[PDB]
Amino acid sequence: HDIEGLKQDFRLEVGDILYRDVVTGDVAFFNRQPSLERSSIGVHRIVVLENPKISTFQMNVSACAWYNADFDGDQMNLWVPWSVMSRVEAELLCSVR
Amino acid sequence: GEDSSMDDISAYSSPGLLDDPFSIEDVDISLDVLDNLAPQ
Amino acid sequence: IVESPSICEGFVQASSQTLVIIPDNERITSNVLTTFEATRLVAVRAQQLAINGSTMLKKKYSSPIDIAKQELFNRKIPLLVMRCIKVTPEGQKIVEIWNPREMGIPLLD
Amino acid sequence: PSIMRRLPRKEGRIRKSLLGSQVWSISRSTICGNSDLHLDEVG
Ligand SMILES: [Mg+2]
Repeated sequence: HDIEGLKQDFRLEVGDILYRDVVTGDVAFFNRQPSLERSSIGVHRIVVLENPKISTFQMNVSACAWYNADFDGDQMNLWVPWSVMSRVEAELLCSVR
Repeated sequence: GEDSSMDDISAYSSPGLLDDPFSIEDVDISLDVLDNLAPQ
Repeated sequence: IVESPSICEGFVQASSQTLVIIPDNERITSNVLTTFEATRLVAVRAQQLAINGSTMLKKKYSSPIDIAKQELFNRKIPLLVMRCIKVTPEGQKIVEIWNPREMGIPLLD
Repeated sequence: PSIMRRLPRKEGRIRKSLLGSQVWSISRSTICGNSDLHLDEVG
């Protein structure tokens, strides 16, 4: 069901699946190609930038050592886990710590 | 010996001429993100 | 004379196996969960809570992941870890049954 | 075009559709520096 075509419900029914927006504090897999080391894909805590004019993936400069990255024009992938099973394992196994 | 109708087509060009060392064939990187390979 | 194929040979379905559980005193694997096993336990419990939601955790949390983590930490998780040791040609499947309520959890919180 | 030509090379069946994958729910953008973010945080 859509959310714009469905506005007659006071609350939700138990068992439903809600596809909510990504918020600050969510974990995300963050990758740069080529992936040579196994630290090339790491899990970071998302900080959502409220500025509508920002279109870049910002990270601390000390975090570039994981990905062998720099800011001369590199592009990096990012996918946010949504499944509970994949979201658990991102926090416990794939965290950049 | 003065005919050109049945001459070899490939002979009008300049006559004459396993892994490519400079080809990224076993490197799986998207072609739209090739700037990550810049020497910088 | 090696003759034409018969029905005795040519079976595709593998024969069924008998689960041989090593006794507790004769176990060799470690009494400590690996990070892989702890992560799998927490993920499975979180997904099942997202399905059912019935838990005996005394505290209250608003996420299946947190509830699963606290269940593992409080040793109240309804799961077992079966470590497949060997599949014997005669049919037996020797495994190890470990209880995560009496093993050391490697996670941190 | 042949059935077995689909297999071998990098753009073949094995290395492009099986060993690799096109996925949904993924994003790409240029990276940037931000000294106010933690090492385990991404803007
Ligand atoms: Mg670069």
